Amino acid sequence: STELTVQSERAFQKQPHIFNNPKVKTSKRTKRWYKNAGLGFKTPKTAIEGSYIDKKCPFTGLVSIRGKILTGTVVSTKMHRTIVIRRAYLHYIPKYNRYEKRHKNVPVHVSPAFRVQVGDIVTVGQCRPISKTVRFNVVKVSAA
Amino acid sequence: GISRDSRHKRSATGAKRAQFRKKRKFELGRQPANTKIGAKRIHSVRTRGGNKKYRALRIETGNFSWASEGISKKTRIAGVVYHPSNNELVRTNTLTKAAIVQIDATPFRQWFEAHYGQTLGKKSKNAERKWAARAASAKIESSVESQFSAGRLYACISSRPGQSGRCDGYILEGEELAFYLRRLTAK
Amino acid sequence: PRAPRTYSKTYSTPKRPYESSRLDAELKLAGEFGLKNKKEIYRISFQLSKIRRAARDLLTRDEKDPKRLFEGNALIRRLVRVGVLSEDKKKLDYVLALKVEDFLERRLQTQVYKLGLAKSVHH
Amino acid sequence: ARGPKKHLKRLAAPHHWLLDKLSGCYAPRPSAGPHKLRESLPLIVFLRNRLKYALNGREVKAILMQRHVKVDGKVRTDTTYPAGFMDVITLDATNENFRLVYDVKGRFAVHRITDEEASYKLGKVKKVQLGKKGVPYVVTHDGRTIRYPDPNIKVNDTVKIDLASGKITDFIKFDAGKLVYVTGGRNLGRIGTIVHKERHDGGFDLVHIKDSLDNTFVTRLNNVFVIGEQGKPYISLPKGKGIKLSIAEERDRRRAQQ
RNA sequence: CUCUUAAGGUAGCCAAAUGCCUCGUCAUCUAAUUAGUGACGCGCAUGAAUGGAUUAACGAGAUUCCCACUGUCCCUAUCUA
RNA sequence: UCUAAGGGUCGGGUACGAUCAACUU
RNA sequence: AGAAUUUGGACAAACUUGGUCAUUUAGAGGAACUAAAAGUCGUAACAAGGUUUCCGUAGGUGAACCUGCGGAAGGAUCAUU
RNA sequence: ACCCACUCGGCACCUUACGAGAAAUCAAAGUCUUUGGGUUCUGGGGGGAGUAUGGUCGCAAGGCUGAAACUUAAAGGAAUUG
RNA sequence: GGUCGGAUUUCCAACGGGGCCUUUCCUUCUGGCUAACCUUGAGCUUGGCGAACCAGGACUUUUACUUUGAAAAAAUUAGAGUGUUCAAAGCAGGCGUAUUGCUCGAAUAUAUUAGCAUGGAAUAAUAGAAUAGGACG
RNA sequence: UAUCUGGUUGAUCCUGCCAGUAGUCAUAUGCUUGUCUCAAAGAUUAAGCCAUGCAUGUCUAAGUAUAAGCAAUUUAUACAGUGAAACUGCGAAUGGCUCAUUAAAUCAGUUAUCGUUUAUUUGAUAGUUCCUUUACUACAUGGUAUAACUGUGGUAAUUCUAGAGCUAAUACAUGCUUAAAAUCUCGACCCUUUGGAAGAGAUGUAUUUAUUAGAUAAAAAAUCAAUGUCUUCGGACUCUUUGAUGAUUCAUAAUAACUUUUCGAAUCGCAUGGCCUUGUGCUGGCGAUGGUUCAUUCAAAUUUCUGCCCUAUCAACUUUCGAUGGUAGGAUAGUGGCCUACCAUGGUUUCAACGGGUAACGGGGAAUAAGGGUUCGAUUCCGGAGAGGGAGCCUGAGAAACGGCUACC
Ligand SMILES: [Mg+2]
Repeated sequence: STELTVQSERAFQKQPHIFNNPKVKTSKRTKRWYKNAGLGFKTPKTAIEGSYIDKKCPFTGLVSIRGKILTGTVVSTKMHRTIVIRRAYLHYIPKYNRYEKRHKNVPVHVSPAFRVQVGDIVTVGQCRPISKTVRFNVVKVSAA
Repeated sequence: GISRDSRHKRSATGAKRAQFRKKRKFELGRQPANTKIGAKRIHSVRTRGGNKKYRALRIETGNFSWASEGISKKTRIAGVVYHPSNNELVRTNTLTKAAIVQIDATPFRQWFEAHYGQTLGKKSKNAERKWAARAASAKIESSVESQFSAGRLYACISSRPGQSGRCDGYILEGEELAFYLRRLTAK
Repeated sequence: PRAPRTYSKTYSTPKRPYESSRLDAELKLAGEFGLKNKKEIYRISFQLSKIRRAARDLLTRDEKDPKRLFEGNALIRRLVRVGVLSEDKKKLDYVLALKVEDFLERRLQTQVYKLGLAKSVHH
Repeated sequence: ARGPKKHLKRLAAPHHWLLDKLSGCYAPRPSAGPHKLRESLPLIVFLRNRLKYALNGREVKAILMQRHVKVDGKVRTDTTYPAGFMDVITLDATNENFRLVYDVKGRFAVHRITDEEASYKLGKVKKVQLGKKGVPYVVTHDGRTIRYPDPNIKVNDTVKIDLASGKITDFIKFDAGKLVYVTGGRNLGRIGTIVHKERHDGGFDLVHIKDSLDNTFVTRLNNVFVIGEQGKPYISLPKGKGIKLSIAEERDRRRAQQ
């Protein structure tokens, strides 16, 4: 993540409809808005105390987690704020009464609240189409 | 016309999807407005299920809001000074959402005197009563009064001219103003 | 575009077309019961096989199975009702091996002979 | 394609209408109304296949606009008006009333009620929201919007309507031990005295049900209709009371009387 | 089978810059071809360091066809030093 | 008529500011 | 209010010339396979087939084939304290 | 270095068949219709044919991969008597 | 066989279930019912420990497999009942004083695999406390 | 209903194929053909071409009728009987046919829309619109054109139309009539300081933008800034208001404004009743049509997971000009490289990518079957796509529509 140098983009990075009044002075200088995705997933401390914007984050963005919940191992982390996981399952062929290995690559979106490496086991939650191929958002990483 | 579907351009594996299902109407696109300044000429567009959509062209003015003071005034737009997406929109003075513009900035001055009364830049007893109540609240931030001297406050359009037919926005304040001043002042 | 009418065929020809054992056996049934066809005989072998098929599969089920009880007694009762299954045989095992011509006995053509009035099956 | 379908072929209509496959290609398509298409009486079925008060679709019509039949106190001179769960059909002639209640097998049954009972009906609320200008309202299973309900009326609760106005006379909360009627699913048309419910936060709530004979079964929350408390219900249950006796027991009963 | 030599031209190749007859015969190229190319081969008089058969790249080398191009030509006219 | 990228030299207790100048795309 | 006409844009039919792929299809000549026919020449294999046979490889001869080197027994030897 | 006894590993050999196989034969070619220890490769009547074409490797000779049209009622294995 | 081929009690038996103890937590905090209550008022009373019913909380090693359940349109397949005169069919139909009318049905089974909930936890994997930020506190 | 037989030899046991055998709701064809019920039927080759005739129009009591149509109300001298034509409103996007395209495409089962549109039903839902809002106004109701029709013509023709002359609206088209109360703004004047005031404006809904609320596991104290409802200015202090979801910037409310400004009934049939200070005075039902928003229903679009035939004589593919992603914006009814600008080099693949073939629409299903399986599915149901090949578009809630239009071949 490396704090993503939050103001790298040409446009000002802000949370929509989150206005901090410069007239008054209050602690926590930058007012922040964060939500909980529900279903038992818990907001990481990075999301609450972070400085990124990432409007596609399930905890600080405008997206919501609903639908299928999937799990898989990270196989490609070379993009920006998006990784590819692989789901390994077994397919049953009823003629021979035995199974066979199969896999499916799923591109998922990872918030700056999470640091994922190749081999990390991550569970995801389905959201609205984030891009051409991304429909799932990283919601919890359970690997060390 | 313009299609918005995905049976065109290639799948995630690079494969070329074959022709299927001649273009349907419910996946249509339309020409961009490319809104300009002056001579307000807004053309209505009929959309799905009626729902008239105003394709604003050559818009003259708009409702701009002062976030700190919580007021909104109607001001003339002078021009476009910055646009994150493209510079050609700045050169041609195109008005789109999230475009930094300079506005008339006079109607905010008469409101400031009518509300606080002290000054900007540089009689009845009931007037001072309101002024006394609204005291020690005219020190908003130094970067804004300097703009009032030139009568052109920077602002960011928050409406979509080609979709709603209007052009509205807010006065840049605090970090937003600071961020866009190093962009403009850089040379 | 209308509801199709279900229809099924009610006979099945034997596998071996020419053998002395079956050909001489069928002709015994034809004369003894006054039948115009071997298809008249194949029809019962089709129904008997279907009845035998149902009893064969129900017997593999464990005893006191609710499906075996319900369909077993219904099959026994229906066979007992037409007289093809004797009253003393209600054990779902005599259904399997009744006879080829036990059903052929309840035919109205040969049933008239039993209650006189024809003095020949052809009559 | 290109718009809504105005036709309904046979062998595609719901099976609980018991429309014979032969003698006709199409089936009465229930027009838009208070109930889903897949769950609907519509009157032409009621007046020609359920009550036998008519023989063609013509005399079903000729009954309609001479105003002999009214649904829930309103005339409804429509051939295919969708009537769903527990609607009151009053026929002015013969001074007899009706209620639409599922039989044991899940089909709509001809239930006859007294005149006094025809003065009310129940509704399973589907959502509680805030209307314009902050006016709360409830939406029952038949789309009846009742503004200003009792604040205690939460979702999946049954309310009692007066059949003359939209006002709510009484309501029953949702809890274990309440009498429930099953609307949809394999157990459709049974009365089940909820024993407990399990949440599964994330959707598709499940509630466990045990009838009067301790024949427990599990049905989804979307198919459960609270109808009162233990013992007396708030309506008149049809004959059989939805017990779902075993198939091996029906033939025992069918041979008992003949 | 026969006369015969020191040995009697093997592998290849061909009307080839080497084939008299000869404008050889067949096919293709054309409206029409002693031209070109591909085959055939009792080859007047092809043939293996007299080197045989190929061969990418190269050539102010010889030849054929096609596209473009045009006063070469149909058919000449005009201007300048 | 514009836009963008491609540099040198100076300043940090034991991430930037100033000045300067090339034609290349 | 407002027709003809008109500037730029996106959508883009269609046509012409190229290129590529696929499927049929003509062709002098060449070289195979199969069948039939009492054809011609020899007798290569099956017996120690009259030089044991076969395998790989190379060269040669009208043709079956022959020969060199290494191998095999499917050999004609299960064997010489 | 020999002799005796035992044991591990090996090249083998002799007898017999509870066993297998169509048989010749086999201590594996046995524990396979009383059919399942793990795993890789290969075959689907005989010719055309390991041929044609396309690839790929080789200086070449050639190696690897590899058809179709067509044709046929038999080819083939092991034993018995002549 | 105490009723005339139909069921019950105390039963010698078999078969599968639930709970408790033998070193054997098979998570629990705010609170309600305080519950099954040491609770007993004189032989039916005034007062024990929350999941046995709940609302919210902290973590919760993850899979495969199998039982059960909902779901998997109708028609079609199997199958129950029944006059198409039998049958393929169809879902009808049956019973009365037929002068007033009554009434049983139109079930059920099957439905690969993928998805959801529940019990099991053998079998086959997965991780845990080892240059200890290991656990209870 | 778990079955075999003939053929290699002089004869024998095998391997092995050839042939026989039975079924097909699989077709074709030959011969023959008395009865009853039931019934497929130009799919296969040519999604090749088509003469002709039909296949979509529609009205009630309740939108508009002076037919110079028909009879007759006689209750009527404006109308109210029937009723061609025509305007208006709905429909023609259903149904029907075919299987050419199409191989993660369609489709099946299973999810989501907290990521959107929704004619029509069904249930609710506009005291706030006389604009310098005390003459500007018709509010017992305000204007315009036009169809039909009459008459004059064009060409041979088409569901071709011109010029002239009227008249209608639920056509177009402007346009008010109904309280109050409360609250926020300015604020005359007294002028006190504790500050009060007369007066005026704003406050429906719809659009757009900015901002605020949309809280809630537990209990007691310290004094400051000043009292904060009422004071015995000690302070008793409580009333202080808050819904839903697993989850939101949700529903909803409030403030400041913007809008060339949507809606807030200038409509129609019948019955005709009560009130009196008896005036064409005031109230008064059963309905029909319309209308903003929400919800419901009929849907639509997009979408999660898993699943498809034969091919390596297809091993790498996509990324110039979109490939995978980020940011911002446009476009859309909405999410999304759907598109644009800048930026990063990403994304799929021996677990069979990509390419090729299909005599491939996908499923429910059909044939034969001991068990396993093999083959088939143009075709009575569901879902797709197409109207000779392409592209484009008007109308509408809904079409890339073809018994709609435009262009090219
Ligand atoms: Mg209908």
